[PDB]
Amino acid sequence: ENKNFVISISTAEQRRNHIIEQFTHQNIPFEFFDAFTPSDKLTDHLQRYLPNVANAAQLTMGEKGCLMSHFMLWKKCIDENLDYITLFEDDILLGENANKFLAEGDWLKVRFNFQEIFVLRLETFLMPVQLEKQTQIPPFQQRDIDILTSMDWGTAGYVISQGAAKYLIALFEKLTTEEIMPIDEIMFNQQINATDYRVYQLNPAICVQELVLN
Amino acid sequence: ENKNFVISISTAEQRRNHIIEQFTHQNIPFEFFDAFTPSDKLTDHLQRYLPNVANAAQLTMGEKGCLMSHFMLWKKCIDENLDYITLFEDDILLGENANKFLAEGDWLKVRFNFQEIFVLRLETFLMPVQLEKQTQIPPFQQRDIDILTSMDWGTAGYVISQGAAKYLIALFEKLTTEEIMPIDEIMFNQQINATDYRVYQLNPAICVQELVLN
Ligand SMILES: O=c1ccn([C@@H]2O[C@H](COP(=O)(O)OP(=O)(O)O[C@H]3O[C@H](CO)[C@H](O)[C@H](O)[C@H]3O)[C@@H](O)[C@H]2O)c(=O)[nH]1
Ligand SMILES: O=c1ccn([C@@H]2O[C@H](COP(=O)(O)OP(=O)(O)O[C@H]3O[C@H](CO)[C@H](O)[C@H](O)[C@H]3O)[C@@H](O)[C@H]2O)c(=O)[nH]1
Ligand SMILES: [Mg+2]
Ligand SMILES: [Mg+2]
Repeated sequence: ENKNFVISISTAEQRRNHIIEQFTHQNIPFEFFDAFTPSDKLTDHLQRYLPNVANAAQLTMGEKGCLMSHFMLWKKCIDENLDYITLFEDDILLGENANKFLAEGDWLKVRFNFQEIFVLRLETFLMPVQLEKQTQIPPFQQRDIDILTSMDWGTAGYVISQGAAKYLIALFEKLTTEEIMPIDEIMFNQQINATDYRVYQLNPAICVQELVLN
Repeated sequence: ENKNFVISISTAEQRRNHIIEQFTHQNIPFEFFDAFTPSDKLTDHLQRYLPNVANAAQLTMGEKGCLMSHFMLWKKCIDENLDYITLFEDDILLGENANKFLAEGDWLKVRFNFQEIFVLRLETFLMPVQLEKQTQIPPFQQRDIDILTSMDWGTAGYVISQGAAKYLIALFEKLTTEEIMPIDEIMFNQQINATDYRVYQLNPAICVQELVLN
């Protein structure tokens, strides 16, 4: 049964087409998961499932939609008692031999105990940064002077174990409004020194966000 | 009028020799700044200048020393009324024509007024997150499964304006004990556009940390 889910706004035609292209090109099955967007449904879900996050001003409603989308997929993994689920965001580009990693789960099943608490990142692992070209301050000795900003780290491609899905659901439900942070910080950065929770990284990575590739 | 300071533990003979080699090779003047290490001197400086950081258990005393070292150099920029100061950490490797940037300052003077609030990063901006090898779970299709151990950003090579030295001193003094993080993490989080503080990036970069080179 299919374990690959791609989080995507139902109306995002171009992204969905780019996702269909790449997955079918390598014969990798997947299903779209309709992303939560600023809407009655998202407001309602925040209220019932994560009231703490509803009251948090530090995240935009779009960031809250993305968070809700990952959260409800973790909940699907638990409710359906899946060993793991593999989640993507809809701007990913698949690397060369991605079919070997994503089309079948045997390689995971022989490696991991899925009751253990872990996430395996599939995407690139550079520190999350973006450059903005600017024209007003001229280059020197053939080097540009760009404007550097930080952004949130990627949650665009990962395998999550049933163990970690339970752990992250419990954690998100327990966080106070004040403790709410971007999904990547809670999932990755804030767990780096946790007892049971491991973050693994496929190295080299097998997928990359389109923006990150630039 | 020397602008270049290299943060280095006084006893780190090999790093200092590698720094002398590269800087003298390109005729770039510089001074070592004796890095603060776990010691009475560091404890004293933390107490006088950053009591908030003294009380932070989330950081090792070495991380506190590194932070104090950058902080006191920012303070020297202001106290000595330098236009800017250029800071390095002692594992840096200089690229080809670094002398054009580091031995002369007119290029900076014609681009900026030094009471503008900016940092210009000189080191690489593509920086992998820190991964740790593990042996208990075998690789698949020539990809390793590594463990995420930290997300550190480089503070090994940058120009800071007197404007930004004042801004960063004020910011560091204002952080609560709870908000204290390693210097690179704080500075990483300051790279945003909703500020008067700008971070520029030299592209391509002119230096790299030797460990990063892999
Ligand atoms: O209202 C929305 C808007 C977007 N998304 C979804 O969010 C995902 C990522 O979209 P983008 O690539 O446009 O956004 P980013 O890659 O910039 O988001 C990145 O940074 C975010 C914070 O700004 C998150 O923390 C996240 O880890 C990370 O992938 C997509 O699947 C998209 O469908 C929603 O679920 N709801
Ligand atoms: O007690 C100490 C130890 C080190 N340093 C200074 O810290 C700088 C960086 O030292 P290393 O490269 O040995 O430390 P890391 O290998 O940890 O360096 C990188 O990794 C760190 C992650 O913990 C930080 O992000 C740091 O800024 C980053 O450049 C050097 O100038 C060193 O002199 C001190 O001031 N005091
Ligand atoms: Mg993205
Ligand atoms: Mg270093």
